[PDB]
Amino acid sequence: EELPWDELDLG
Repeated sequence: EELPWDELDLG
């Protein structure tokens, strides 16, 4: 369950 980014789109 990884994400393409880290703090690029968190809401």
